[PDB]
Formats: sequence, structure tokens, C-alpha cells
Amino acid sequence: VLSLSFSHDGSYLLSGGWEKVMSLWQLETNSQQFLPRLNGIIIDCQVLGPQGNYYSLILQMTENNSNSDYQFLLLNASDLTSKLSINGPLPVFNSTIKHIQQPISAMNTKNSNSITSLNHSKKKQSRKLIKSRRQDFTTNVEINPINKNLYFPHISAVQIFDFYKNEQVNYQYLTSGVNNSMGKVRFELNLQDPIITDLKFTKDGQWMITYEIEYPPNDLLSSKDLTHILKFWTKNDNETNWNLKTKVINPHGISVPITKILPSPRSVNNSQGCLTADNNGGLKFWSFDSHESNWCLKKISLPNFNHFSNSVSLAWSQDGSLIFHGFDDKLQILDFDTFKKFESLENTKTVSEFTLDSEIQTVKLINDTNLIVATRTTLNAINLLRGQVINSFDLYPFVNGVYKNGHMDRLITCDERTGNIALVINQQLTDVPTINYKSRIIIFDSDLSTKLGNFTHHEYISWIGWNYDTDFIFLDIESTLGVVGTNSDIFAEQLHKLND
Amino acid sequence: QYKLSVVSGGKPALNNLSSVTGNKNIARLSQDQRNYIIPFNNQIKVYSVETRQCVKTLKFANNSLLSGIFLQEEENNESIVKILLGDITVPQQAHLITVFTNNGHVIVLNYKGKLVESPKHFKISLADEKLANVFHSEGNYRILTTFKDNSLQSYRLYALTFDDAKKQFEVAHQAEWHNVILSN
Amino acid sequence: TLRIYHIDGKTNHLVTSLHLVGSPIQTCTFYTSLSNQNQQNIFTAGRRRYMHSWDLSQTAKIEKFSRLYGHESTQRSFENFKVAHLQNSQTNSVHGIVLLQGNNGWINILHSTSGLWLMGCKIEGVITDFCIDYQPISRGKFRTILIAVNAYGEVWEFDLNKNGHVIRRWKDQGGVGITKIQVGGGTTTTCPALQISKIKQNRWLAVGSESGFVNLYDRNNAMTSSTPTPVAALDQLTTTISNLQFSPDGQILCMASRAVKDALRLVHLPSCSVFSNWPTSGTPLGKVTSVAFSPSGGLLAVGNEQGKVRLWKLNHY
Amino acid sequence: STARPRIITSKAPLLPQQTTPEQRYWRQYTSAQLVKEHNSVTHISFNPQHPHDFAVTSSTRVQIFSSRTRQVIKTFSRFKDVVYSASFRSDGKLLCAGDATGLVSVYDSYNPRTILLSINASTHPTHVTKFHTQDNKILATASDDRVTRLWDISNAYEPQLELTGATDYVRTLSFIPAAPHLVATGSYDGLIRLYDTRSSGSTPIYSLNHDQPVENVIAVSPTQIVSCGGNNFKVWDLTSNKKLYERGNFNKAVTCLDYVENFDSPMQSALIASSLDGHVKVFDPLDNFQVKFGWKFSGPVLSCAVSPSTAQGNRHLVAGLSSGLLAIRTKKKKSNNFQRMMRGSEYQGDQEHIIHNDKVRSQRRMRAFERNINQFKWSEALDNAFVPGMAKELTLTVLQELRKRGKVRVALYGRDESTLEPLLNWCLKGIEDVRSASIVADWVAVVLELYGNTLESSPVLQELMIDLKTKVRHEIHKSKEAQRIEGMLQLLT
Amino acid sequence: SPVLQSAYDPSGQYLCYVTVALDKQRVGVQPTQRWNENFLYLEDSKLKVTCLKWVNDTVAIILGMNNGEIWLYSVLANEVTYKFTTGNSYEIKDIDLMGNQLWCIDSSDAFYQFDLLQFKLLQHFRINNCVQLNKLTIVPAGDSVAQLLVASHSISLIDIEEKKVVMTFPGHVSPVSTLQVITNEFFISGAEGDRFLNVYDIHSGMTKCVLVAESDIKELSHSGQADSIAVTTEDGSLEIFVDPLVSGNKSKKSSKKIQIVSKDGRKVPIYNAFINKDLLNVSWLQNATMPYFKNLQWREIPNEYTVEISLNWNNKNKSADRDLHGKDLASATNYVEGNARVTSGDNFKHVTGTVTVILSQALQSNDHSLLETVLNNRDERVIRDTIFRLKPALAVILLERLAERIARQTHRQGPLNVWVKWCLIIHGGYLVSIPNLMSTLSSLHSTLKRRSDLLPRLLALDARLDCTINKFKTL
RNA sequence: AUGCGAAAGCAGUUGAAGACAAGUGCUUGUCGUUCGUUAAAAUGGCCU
Repeated sequence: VLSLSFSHDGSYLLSGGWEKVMSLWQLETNSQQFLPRLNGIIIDCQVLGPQGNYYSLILQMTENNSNSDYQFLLLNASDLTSKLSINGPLPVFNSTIKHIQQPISAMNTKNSNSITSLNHSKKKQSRKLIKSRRQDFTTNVEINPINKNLYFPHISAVQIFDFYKNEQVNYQYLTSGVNNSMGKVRFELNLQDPIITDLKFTKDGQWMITYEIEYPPNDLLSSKDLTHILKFWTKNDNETNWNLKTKVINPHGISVPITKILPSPRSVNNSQGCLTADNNGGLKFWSFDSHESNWCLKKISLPNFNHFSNSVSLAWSQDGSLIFHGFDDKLQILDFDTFKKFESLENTKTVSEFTLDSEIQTVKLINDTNLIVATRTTLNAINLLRGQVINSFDLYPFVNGVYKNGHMDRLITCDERTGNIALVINQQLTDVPTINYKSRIIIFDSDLSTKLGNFTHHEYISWIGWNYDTDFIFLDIESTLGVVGTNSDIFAEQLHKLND
Repeated sequence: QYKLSVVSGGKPALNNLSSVTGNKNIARLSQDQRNYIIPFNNQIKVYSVETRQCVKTLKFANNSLLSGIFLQEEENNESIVKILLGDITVPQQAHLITVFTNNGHVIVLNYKGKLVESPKHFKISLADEKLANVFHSEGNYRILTTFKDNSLQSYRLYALTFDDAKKQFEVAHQAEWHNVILSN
Repeated sequence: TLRIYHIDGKTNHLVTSLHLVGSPIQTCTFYTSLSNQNQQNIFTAGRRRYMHSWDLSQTAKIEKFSRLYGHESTQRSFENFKVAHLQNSQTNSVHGIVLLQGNNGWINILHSTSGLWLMGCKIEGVITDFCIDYQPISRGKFRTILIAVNAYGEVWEFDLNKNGHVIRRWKDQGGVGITKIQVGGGTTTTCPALQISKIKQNRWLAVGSESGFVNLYDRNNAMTSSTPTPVAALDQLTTTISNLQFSPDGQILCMASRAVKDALRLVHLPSCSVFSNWPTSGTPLGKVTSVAFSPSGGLLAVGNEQGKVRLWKLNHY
Repeated sequence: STARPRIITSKAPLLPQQTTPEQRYWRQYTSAQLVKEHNSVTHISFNPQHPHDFAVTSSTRVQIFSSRTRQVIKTFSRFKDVVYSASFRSDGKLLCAGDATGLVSVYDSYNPRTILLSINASTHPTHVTKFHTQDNKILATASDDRVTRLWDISNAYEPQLELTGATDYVRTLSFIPAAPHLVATGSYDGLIRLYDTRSSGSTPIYSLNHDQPVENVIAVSPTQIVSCGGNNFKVWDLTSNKKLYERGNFNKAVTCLDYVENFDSPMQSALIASSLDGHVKVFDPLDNFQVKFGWKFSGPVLSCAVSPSTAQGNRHLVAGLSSGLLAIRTKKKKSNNFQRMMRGSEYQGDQEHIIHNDKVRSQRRMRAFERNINQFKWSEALDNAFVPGMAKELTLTVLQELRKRGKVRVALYGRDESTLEPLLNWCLKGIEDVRSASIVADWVAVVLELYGNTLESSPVLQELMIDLKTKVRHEIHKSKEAQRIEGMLQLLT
Repeated sequence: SPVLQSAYDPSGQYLCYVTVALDKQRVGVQPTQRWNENFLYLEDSKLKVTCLKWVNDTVAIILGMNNGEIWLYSVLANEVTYKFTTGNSYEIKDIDLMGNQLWCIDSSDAFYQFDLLQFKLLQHFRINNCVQLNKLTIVPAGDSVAQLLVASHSISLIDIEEKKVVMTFPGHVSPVSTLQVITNEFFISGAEGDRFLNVYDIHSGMTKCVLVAESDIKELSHSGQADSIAVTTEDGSLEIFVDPLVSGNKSKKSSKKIQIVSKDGRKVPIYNAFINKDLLNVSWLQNATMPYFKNLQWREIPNEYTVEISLNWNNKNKSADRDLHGKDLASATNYVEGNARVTSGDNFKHVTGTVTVILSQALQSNDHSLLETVLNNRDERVIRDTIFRLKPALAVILLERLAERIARQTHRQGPLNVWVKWCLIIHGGYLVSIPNLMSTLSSLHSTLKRRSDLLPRLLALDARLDCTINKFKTL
């Protein structure tokens, strides 16, 4: 029982269980009437009314594991309607933040804790956060290029939130889940939910692309494989619910994670194309047929490599022709029209295959003049006019193991007009690393010769993305969205003033 | 040229540090029940109910006194823990608010208007133990606080009024309980 | 539709024409609160399983009560419901309740501005009708009494300060088919008070039968003799009764049929005498369906089936 | 709060040649009606104006059938020798009939008694007779004398205008939409010719080379014609004087042809070809002339027609076969005091200020298994899933959603043999497939995990397990052979 | 109109208006320039408000009541400050005031002079040759209160210390209703129901001008120094003349005409405008009894003008807790598929007694039945001869049709696998010759991918099955 | 169950003090208690 509450006189009992249902018990005849699903579990509830117009209640959002995100809800008790709903923006992090404690229950899972495990897990997390040199907090955050909303991918859910008004405007599920069909209790709690992991937009904004993985239950024959599903959605320019238009089971053979997804430029098909690359080396170009109604394979290239990189990336020229396919450590440049390596008649040492030092994290092109590559130790800026490196920057002080391979993508972003944005993050030590954090931001030019601007921020920064209207937005660990960018009169007042 | 700013607030600021109280709710309905006050993480928000809309966002940052108190960039140990409606100083005043923090600061602000940068600020003494709760009857107010000398907390209950001189707060020992487990 | 009219003598201009969907309005009623005295509500209901509440200027506020928290098994409908104040006797927080007819002897009682289920009482047989009276005790403390009539004529009187405890029963003299009751002479569902001091005990009690007979009692001695005799027996009409309404001040009893044209009478109290001149053979009523009195202006309002309400000012008041 | 989500049926990904929406509609044409007639049927047409009527020609016997009853309504048999071509008039009141003794007879429909006008054209057999489309008082007859005549229906004594220059056996002709002066004639040696009437008219304006003998021609749009000749058929562009497509999608010679435009169906304009081999195929000219549907009749089909675009009755598709066969396929289509007392409900609220609805959007039903799932009684959920006359897709989506949500063990603990058996039978079938076979493999695995003691105790299941031993071994041999044929195709790359 | 009477205060910020409610009159005051509840009821039930006028430190009004009384009503505290009493019981036909001297005209044809500062009755009074009196006013000669006007249907100008007519003018047919001084020599008069405002010049006694309305005249107001005249006309209109005292020019038509019409097109009436220089204040009745206002600039107004408002006519009730339809905002759009096409990930698209003549015929065409029979043959040797006989493009089209029939009817893959084995045996030359193997054999590639990568789950199930099988049938 | 790694897996981990409850000073078991490390149960299921 996570919340108990009494009515004002002493005849009704508000009960606050885990199962997502708030129950009113009329004591006198001993009967119950209850509200069934409330978007999570209810930590708190009570009655505020002068007679009882309003219930106040506080939600946990227990589906999110890494960061306990609470939400305030105020219910008119006549209809039991949601007279007021307040919530801050909801991210999800790779790893759990500084000292949050998942609530108590009856059993243990990866979403809850029993009592002994609760205390021991508090101590365990604090000790591991001091000890382990791996941690990162790298989330994916999107921007609506015609609505300027932020699309936070929750697990099995999406939060559309704008920061001009600082108020949540939509919440949705996008997954064949168990999202509202039943509040989970014990073994249903040990069950895990299908996770959205990749979400991107087409540049026209009228085609949303997403990619969610789904897990099996425990201890069955088919609990060995996972299942990846690709999805294409639309919406109009005025609605605020997304309609699913194409769902694809198991891209790239079976049980193969789609690893990197890419929204095509305007020039190809009015931004109606996407690139999907698996973890072995394949490329696929899907798009939208308009004499069909749908999305299809436009082109493939599937080598059968029996080595696997967890870390891939790819980028696309603005004239729709040069596809920079970055596998681990050995980039390629391909012509789009055949998906094969750029075979030159000139052969002037701007050859299609490149080798760098270590595993490549993120490539971009700032224009068709410079390719910007980030590996696991350094950052390099290379020309396209000539097959030769230009600028080098040492980073193996900072990016040591502090990022799981593939997340500097959601660190580094850039404008398309001036420069690129680099990130450094350091935990503020004492003499032993303490819990607290600190962050440094660099603003580079296209040549990467001079830092166009340096900045410091006193807390851990998770993600910087670029606004299409030429600025930068960023998410902080304490979820504070910040920006980097450019007679008569006296009588009049008295009239407004107005047992035997 | 390039400027950095904090724009949108996040988390709605629970009473997690206590975790022994059974009523974590801090937000409060006003006297006139048209509006609702939410203590956030970096600001305090005013909502008007019948339009479901935010109206005034009292940010901690623009106010120097709050920014000199609430965003202390070595620790945010000080956090809001209680909200009271009217004016603690003198009774029968309108659109006012008293904010009660984790460490002995007591502020009076005034929503519904251009908030003047003159926050009515006072400090309640004996802050070797940190504030646990504040509540009230008519005029006679009570304070719960958290003391220690087995990995638990002792609770002290104190009685409270105002104005010996302006700053001198009449906190007096009422009672003490030794080691709480769960409370409401 | 709900239509709200502002009344002149010379014109009647339409304040608001609210129109709902799918809800046949069987009964609608004003209700002003008591403590705050600035809260106004309009309740309406029909033969559905909800109840619409409109609050009191371009987009209005309307909630729907729908959940009897313990038991939907009694009342599959909301066709008969009235509003009354009730005092709590622990706190002095008088608040508004709605009383609903039910299945067999079930009258249920819902706390209004919450939507809560407070309490339910039940008699046997078949509940035909019910109404409200009050009793002051002290300076601002008062108990409300619920009165219910079975078909046979077993009047029950319950109270509602403590939970449902039968004060008493008695049986009306004669009374084969009882089909409306109403109290009057003080405060009621049509002539309510505006502040707690003016709540006054009702004096006269009316039982309108199936014949057209109306038995008419004095409460001050009826309560005593406990199977009492009528103060009088009206026997005018030839068909059923469906509307009985008292004056604001306790003199005039309006009775009204529902089956033939021009089937209304006025009875002057305490003589229990039928009025003679009005209405004549020259007054347009049709099937009278709905009578209403004024609080203090001295108006009588009468509707009918054709749709045209009509006014009649008493030049005496 | 919120509402409950309805469970979705597990829509497994599509295998090729899905049911296309055109195939939905063109098979909503159903209900084969056969009527045996005398001899082969030459020509069939439908009335334009009130399309409730259609005529069929035959051996010396013209029959009028009607659209309400699908039955013979009227009989024309005042002819001497074989009538070839009967058509209705564009206004509908009149019909023309062309015989082989050398004449046409025209008269208003519904009254065989009144031979209204009898025009003796050339003593050769008049092959086809039609009316104008734009004009309404000029009738055209192509007789086998290699000349087609335009008879003005007022002076029937002489042809108002000849049309000569043809080569051999003009057997079809068509008018044209935009122009009332431009007439197309289909010969029997190709050279689809185009003549003017407001010229002198002895010589044609030009022609087209359908190098096969043309068998029908139709104005499909006021800038386009279609031609039926030989095996293929083709579509020609008027202005460019140059063919735009050929479709060679048939077996024997295409015999009859018809076009129709803008009715109520998921396709815009339909082109029916009937091709002498049972085969009647509908294409569409807006899909660049590709095949969309086709039926088969045994005998060669000599004529076909559709109900016209202003049909408004149950639509017809009429096929005429040389064995004597008309085959039709038809897409079909208190007290006064009381009312005065309670007449209020039918009002809708017009002239009221503020309108509000709130009643629910009354959903589809909830199946009993869905009630079982939402009220958690999981054993009853499974049993109700194995109710006999159910949808296989329903059974799959039951087991899939239960396997995602809860636990197959907690829905399987309360079991005996007598309720083990039907699940096992459904596994016995549904392992043969694929999309079921994965999930049901999981389920058979977990029940074999659980109940081995009852297995060795009971003999009925020992029967089922040995057969299940065959079927999986039977199925694994199938999928083992699948890989060899897949890798074989890699060798061809 | 349900407003019995109304009057603006000078300098135009409030209107006082008196109406009926349950047959007891109530008076109320509302500001205009930017709702209110302090109304005053008259506790008697027979009395009617018979005249209304303003006065300015307590801003207050004066109400002449037909009982025979004149009440001075404080507007700050809703209290009847004073009760001036005629020594009679009739109707006060009219009131007027200046400085602190006040004169009222009584329905029994009587004159009264009072003073406010002394709360006092100066002089009861009469004159002769004035049989009915229903309008009066006083000229603003200064502090000098000489030579006031009375009128019923023929306006008459009278002294005080001489108390007689001096100039009598032929008024109107109807009793006069509107009578005001503009400049110290000129007054405007307009009766009840006539449509003409007569501009009378005093000292010549001459009907200097006439203004025509369009309809019957209800309320009159005028600017500072005759700069403009506003007329509220009974069918609901506001007509203004510019410069009445300027100069076929004996009459003057209406210069500008303003009406109010909301979005609905129903014509809301207008009552009792007020004008100043370059500022026009128009009022109307929104609900049944409450008045709403607008300001507008008459010199920028064109000749015929329709002020718009957004009046509630068929508003759907788009409340706060509601969706576009149905839901409340704290819910979520729950995920439902509906009608999405579902494809797999490997559906490459958009990238000696033989029968060979009859198969090739059906496949040149597209014949389910004949293809069905030629596959319903079963001999392997017949298969060998016929596929050795066939032509390559028809072999390609055979491959696709065959894979289609398998993928729909999985039972047939037992027998039919010999063909797809045998097709690739022979026409491998032309198959190598075409480039696009994948898109030419899309369906076949997909179906084989399906069964082949299904295999290992079947392997595991077979193993556990055989383990159980041996375990129980060995004992 | 942590580290590394691809959805394979590849290595390792499960240890201390305290205090109490029960059975008979002894055994087990428990932990709204501390150290140290890469570490299933009270017939009780979703509104109109």
C-alpha cells in the first residue's frame, strides 16, 4: 500500500496501491469503487477540497528505470476527471543518476526492490558510482523541424514537449506493449517492456521514423532471441496523434539490431528516404512509394561479414550522391546510385576507403568541404577537396571509457552554417572522484582551427542538439533545458473594490 | 556573441530526503480555489485551474536573493519543504506566499504581479538540525525538526510565533521523540 | 434543452438556451449553496444513468455524476431527484445533497459538490414519492427530515443528522393510490432559504392520491396523535394528481392534474376551501404539467404540453 | 485516467499477391446465372438513359431482359433472317436492329407490334447498326458492302451520306465524343479509318495500321481510341496519330470490348475485354493498361457488356457465349396521442446557443475471450480460445498476447488430461504452418516440460506424442530441404 | 427593450439604468470605459422610476418616484441618502438641477424648487396657461438660473421673478420627449414617435433648422459646442449629424449611420449612445439584462458601418478537461495499429508424352485452371521432358507463379518442390543471363528465407520431444 | 548478479562484525543494523 488517505469526515479511504488503480473504500457498508489506470503507480494521494472537490495525487512512472520521474495530478472528484496535469520533461538515461532509490514492493526485479535489497542497493549504487570508470548519461532527444517540439523517447512511449511554454503537450505510447492493459504486480513486474531506442524525423516532418526493440519473457524456449521492429508514422500539420502507416518485422535477416538510422536530405525524394545499417556492414535505403501508399526497399548492399561492430555511423551529402559509411575504424565513401565504393579514374589518393586509429564514433559533414570524424581517442577534421587530413585533436584524457561505444553521436551536434559543437565532461573530484559533475562546451569552426567559443556549465550535460533556426538546445541531468546561442478616479477604484 | 542560459525547468521536487513522512505532497491549493502553486526544482509555478494554464513562473534565478540562496553551486542541500498561504508576519493582508526551505530560511514572496526584488527574508535560528515540517492552527504555528546525537532520526517538536523584535523568532522546545520509523 | 428566461411583465427575454445531447430532461432544478452563498448550480436528469450538473460566459462548465459507489444494482435511473441542505453536527459545514429514487424502497443520497455517496435508506412496497422538511434546534443548528410515501399510504419519516434511523411511521386515512406528497408553509425544495437563520419548520402537509382526493394534515398535532385524522379532505378532481406546490408563505395550495385540459385548482388555507372565480372556463391551460411559485415577487408560473408557459401575478402579494 | 486498449489481432506480414481492392469489388460481382438460348449470341447492349434494360441478339430472336428481375421481359421475332446488331438509342426511347436480308428495322422499345421504320439498305447483309452519340436523329449502318452509310432518320429513302474507300468487310464502327462530325470505322483487314462528314466525305481523313484484322473499336475519351484486333489490343492517341500502348495479354483473338467511366467503386474507369477462350479480363486505362481481374467461361465468349455508369440499380455484367449461353453476373445492392405526449426526443437542437454532447462512441463488441483476459481468468481464456468454430487468427492472437503478458504456467497449472487434449490437437495441426509454428513450438515445449508424469500414466497422449514425433520430423525435413534450394539460387549469382 | 430608463453621467464613464424584476424595479450602475452586483430594489411594489439624473464629492444620482417622492441616492454606499418630499401625492413628471438649485415638475401641473445643500423646499409654485407638463430644463446662463423651459407639445419659456411666458413656440403633435440646450441661444426638441428634431432659436423664436431621422426617435445626445449630434433611433441604430448649425438647407439628413451586428447576422438593437469629440461610446444588451460597450472613432468611420461582436450562437462546448473529442488530457493516445501494411525484412521489391505447349500457352496468358492441371500432373519423367522442352522467359514466369502458389498453400510444397528444383537445373543459362535475380524472383527468395530461418526452433522442440519420448516409452 | 564483448558469449564473484527470535550454555533462522569488495504466501486483480 503506497498511499493511504482519509476523507474529511472519516467515512472514505483512498488506497494507493502499485497496480495503477486508486481505490475509494466507503467504510460504512464496506464497499469499493476505483479508478483503474493512471499512467504509472501512485506514491501519494489525499483530499484537498473544502468539502472534497479535489483529490491530489503524485505518480512515480515506474516504467522508467534509470531516473524516477514524478508527475502531479489533480482530479475533480465529481466526474473523476483530470482537472490538472503537471509534469516536467521526461528523459531516460543509459545509467542511473546520483542516488535515487526505486520504491519498495514485495519482490525484486529490474524495476523494483524488496526491503533488504533496497538498502543494499542504495549502498551498492553509491559505491559503484564512485568506483567504476565507465558511466555515461547519453540520451536521444529530437526536434520537430516544423513544430519545434521536443520528442523525448520514453520506454514504449513518447513525450511531445515544447520549451517555449515549458509545459507538456502530448504523451503517447508507440509500441505493441502491455502499456495500459494491466498494471503489473510481481512477476508481471519482473517482466520487461519493449523499448523505443531510435527515433528520428524526416526533414519535411511529415514522416516520423522509429525503431523499437522488444524482449521475450523469462525462462521459455524462445527467450534466446530479441525482436527488432521498424516503424513509419505520419500526422497532419494540425493533429497531435501519430498514425502508424508501415510496421516492419525483423529487418536484416533475423535477430539483427538495426544500429544506425538516417533521414535523407531534401534533394533525393523531398526527404522521404531513410538509411538503415546493421552491426555487420550492410546498408539499406528505404523510402516512400506514392503510387503505392507505403514504404519499401529502394536499394540494398549486404555483405556477409562475420565480424561485428557495435559502433557504426553514416552521413549523406547534400546533393544526394556521397554516402559516408563509417564502420569501426575504416570509413568508406560510396556513390549512392550503386551502393559500391567510389571507383575513381583519377586515382589521386582521395581513395574511397580510409583507415583511422581506433573505433569511429561519429562522422558528420559540415558542408561538402569538410568531413568531421570522432574516434575513441581523438577528433579529426578532413577535407574532401583532397585525400588528406587537416586538423587533429587529442582527447584520450577525457573520452577514455566514459562513453559506451556509439553515444558521442548523441553528444556532438553542429549547425549547418557556422561550426560544430564539442563536449567534455569531468566529475569534480576531491584530492577519489566525488559524485558531483561539471561540463565544458566547445564551439568549433568548419576548419576546426580556432575554438569559436568556450563555455563552462556546472552540472553534467547529457545532450546538445542544434536548432534549425540557428542555435543550440541542451538537456541537463537535473532536467533543466538550457540554450547556447545568439471624484472619478477614487470612485473608479472603490467600485472595482466592490442573528436577529 | 554566444550566450548561455537556463530556460525550462524540470523535476517537480519531491520530499525524497525525508522519506519517512507519509505525505510527500508539497504543492498547495490557494485560498480562492482558482489557482495552484507548485514548487519545482529551479522555480515556483502558478497555475490557473479553470484554463489549465500556467500564469506566473517565479524563477529562482532572476531573483538575486533566491539565486544567492537556492542555486548555491557547491550543494543544493537547501530545498523547499513547506508552503504557507498568507503572510506569517501580519495577519489579514492577498496574493502572497511564504516559502520554507530545508535550512532555516523563510521567505515571503508575492505572486500575481511584477514580483519586486525585495523578498521578505528571515532566518530561524538553531540550525544545527535541519527543518522537517511546518504546520499551523490559527496563529500558533508548529515546527518539526530532525536531530541526531541507530541510523535513524530523532524528531523535535517546537512552538513558533513571530515578532519579539522583527527578526527574533519565538521557537521554544515543545517535545521530543527518540527514533522514528514511519510518520504521518 | 435547458432554457433560462429573464422575466419582465411586458417581455420575457431569453438569457440562455443551453441544449444537451441524448439526455431527455425529466426534471431540472436550481440550487444555490448556503455557506459560500455565491455558488449556483443547475441539476438535470432523466431516464438515463447519469445526472448533469451545470455550474454558474462563452463556454460553460458541466459535469456528469455517474457512479453510485457501492451499488448500481438498485437504481437503474435518475427520474426523481431533489436537492436539500444537510448539516453535519460535528463540523457545522452544511452542504448540499441530492436524493434519488430507486428500486423498491431505496432512496439513495449523494453528496452533491463532491459526487459522493453519503447514505441510503429504504422502505418496502413501492416508493412513489418523497420530500424534505427541516427542524431548527438552536442558533444555527437544525436537523433535516426525509418524508417518503409508499403506494399504500405508509408514510415514513426518517432523519438525516445521524445516519438513517427511522423516526416514525404512520398510515394515511383512506389513501388507496398515493402519487405525490409535499410539505409546505416554510422552507422546501421550491421556496428555500438563503441563510441558515431563516430556516423555518413547515406546517402543512399534503398527500395527493390517485383519485383526485387530497388529504391535508397539520403537522403540529399529526406528529402527536400518530395515526391522525385529516385537517381536511379535498375531493375535487376526477383524475390523477401530479403537481402539488405550496406558497412561499404558506397560504395557497396549487394542485394539478396531467390527464385532461384545464385541470388545476387553487385551495386557500386554512379553510381548505376551493377558490371560485379563478380559474374560469376562459383560461388557457391544456394539460398542466409543471407549476412553480415565486419566492417574493408574487408570481405563479404554469407550463403545459403545448410548450407555452404562462404567468399569473397575484396582486395581493 | 484513460480507456482500456482493445487487443490487436497479430497481423503477420503479407505473403505475395494480397487481395487487391479491385479484386474485392470485381468479385463482389457474384451469383452466376445461366440461361441456355437457341444458338450463338452475336451482340449485346444496354439502354443508355434508364439503364434498367438490356438487349441480346441471337439466331433470329431478340430478347429484352430487365434489371430488376434478371428475366426475359420482351420478345422481338418479326425478322425474316438472322438479325446481327441491335442497339438502344442514346436517348433510349428507340432501338435499331440490323438483319442479313439487307435491311434495318428501327422502332421504339417495349412494343414489338409497331415496326416503326424499315430501311432497306444494300442487298448485302447489314452487319452493324448504331446511333449517333451527340446527335440523335442520325443512324449509321455498316453493311458488308465495304461501305458504311449514314441514314438521316427523316428521309430514309436514300443514304444521307455514303462512306466508301474501305477494303473488305467493315464490321465495326464507333462515333467520337468531342466531335459529331468525325466517324471511325473498323474494317476486317486492318486500316482503322477516320472520316469526316462536314467534308465531301468520299475519301477518309486518315487511318491507323492495326496490322491484324480489327475486330472492334471504341472511343474511350474525346482524345483517345481503343482498338481490338487479333491477339493483342492497342490504344491510339488521336492528336499524335500514333499508338500509345499495346497489351498482348491474351490467348486467342479478342472478340468483344467495352469501356465505362465514373461509377461508384474503388476504380475510376474500367475496360472489359472478352477474348474467345472463356476469358473475360478487366483492365483499367488509368493504370497504364494492366490486367486487374478476370473470369473464365467454358465456351468462347463472343460478346460482353457492363451496366452503364448511370446504373443506380443492381449492376450487371453480361457475357454471351457461342454455345448458346447467356451468363450473367450481378452485383446486388405508434399512436398519435403517444407521439404528441412524448415528441421531444427528435429535435437535434438547432436554434439553441450552446450545444454539448458527451455520450460515448459506441464501440464494437467485446468477445468473451477478451472479457476473460481483462478479468484475468486465464484458464477460461484459453478454453474459450479453443472453442471449436473460431478464427485461426483469433486463436493465434490469444496465445500470443497471453505469452507476452502473463505466464503460460499460471494459465496452465490447473490441468488434467481431459483438458490437456484439445490444446494438444490444435498444436498437432498448427505446427504444420510457420507463423503459428514458432509460438506453438514454445507451448508444446513448456507442456512437455511440465506434465511428463501424466504422460507416462495416460495412454491417450502417448498416441498424440508419437504422431507429433512424426510431424516435427516431417516438418524439419521440409525446412531442411528449404535451405538447399535457397543456397542453390546463390550459385546462380 | 427591457431597459426602462438609462442615463450616462457627464464625461461619460458610467451609465445608470433601471429595469424590472418580479415586478419590483431595481436600479443599477455600470462603468463603461474599462459585471457588477450591487443593485437596489424598491421595496414597495407599486412605485415606478419616473425620472433619472446624475449629480457630482459623493457622485450621486437623483430618482424621481411617482409615489410623490424624490430620492437622492448615494452610489458608493448603496443607500438612499435623502428623501425630498413634495407636499402632494402625484407623479414627478421631470427633474432638473444646476449648481445646487433644483426644480421639479409635477403631474398635477405644479412647480417645485428645492435646494440640495439645505435639503430644503424653497418654493412650491404654479403658473397659468400650461395644462400639461412633461419636459423641463434650465438654460446654463451661468450661475444665473433665469428663464427655464417647460413643454408638453408646445415649448414655453418662462422667467422666475416674473413667472410668465415670454416666448411660446409651436411644438410638435406628440408630447415632447427630448429637450436640450446646445448653445445658450439654441435648443433641440424631439417628441415621442416623430422623426424630426427641431432646432429652435430662442431670441428670434424661429424654427432655424430641422433634422430628419430615418425612424422614430428614442434618445438624444450632443457634443460640446454643437460639433456633433448623436441620435439613438428606436429600431436600433445610431445616426450622427456633423455640424447642425452650418449652412435646400432647411432640413438636414443623417450624415453617418452605424448599426451593430454580431457574427450571427441577427440585429442586436442599440440604446443610448454617448458622444464626445473624436470618441463614440455605444452600448447594447448582450444577455437579457446586462449591457456591453464599445468605443470607436466616428471621424474614421465610413458612411454606413456595422460594428461586429462574437456572439454565442452555436458554440460547441470545447471545455478545459476535454479533448478535441472525448478524452481528457492526462490520458495518452493508446497505441492501435488499424490498417498498416506489414512486410517482412527480406521482401526484395522495387529494386515422350510432354505438355510443354499447353503449359507455355497458359503462362503466356494467365490461366489458373490450366496451370492447375499442368501442375496436377505428377510424373517426374514428364517433368523432366517438359522443363527440358521449355523457353526461358516462360521459365522465369513459371518460377514466380510456383512460389506464389506455395506461399499461399503450404501443403503443396511437398510435391511441388520437384519443379522448383528442376527449373533451376535447366534454364540456369538464361537465369545467369538476367541481372536482377532478386527482383525477378522476389517471392521465392522471401518464402525460402522464411522456412530456412524458421528451422532451429523446430530443432530444439524436436530434441526435447524425443527426450521425453524415450524417457517414457523405455519404461 | 560485475567487467569486457556482437543479439555469441569471455573471465570472475557468493565474504565479515553486531543485535535479536525460536528449539534445547548449545543449534538454526531473521535483520526499518554496520564493515569489506568488479557483486511466494495474510482468498487478496482494474469503474460508470
